[PDB]
Amino acid sequence: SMQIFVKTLTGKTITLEVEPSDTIENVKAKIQDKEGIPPDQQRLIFAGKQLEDGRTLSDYNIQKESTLHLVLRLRSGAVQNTIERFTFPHKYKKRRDTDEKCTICLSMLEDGEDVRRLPCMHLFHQLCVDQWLAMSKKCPICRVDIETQL
Ligand SMILES: [Zn+2]
Ligand SMILES: [Zn+2]
Repeated sequence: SMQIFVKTLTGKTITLEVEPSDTIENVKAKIQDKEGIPPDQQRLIFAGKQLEDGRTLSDYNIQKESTLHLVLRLRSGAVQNTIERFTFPHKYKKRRDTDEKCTICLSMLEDGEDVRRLPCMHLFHQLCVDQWLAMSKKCPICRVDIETQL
């Protein structure tokens, strides 16, 4: 086995015990196992290109100690439209630790709740974080602008 690194926009780095013959889908799956991010929300970038799910790491030049970037899989204050364009709204599904709390209101996230992931990968209740973003388009935790790109 071997190890590779996955970095978010905050500089946070995750270590992944992988195989060279693992699919990008499997990589997103262990990212979900470690950090609870659904694979449909993850866009992995490596060397300035996007990484398709049905392909293997060893297709893509992923040796030991390689670092991929984990961006948000998207298609001053921010208006509601700006917020939707730069974040991932969804209903929460607890995965079978597994507990996550909205750091604004301190309540646990429950199945079905309207939640929002920001491009830094931080996750909140929609109701809690939209009030914040209408005041300042930065993440309350890490202060990353919801429009920053790369
Ligand atoms: Zn909340
Ligand atoms: Zn953040």
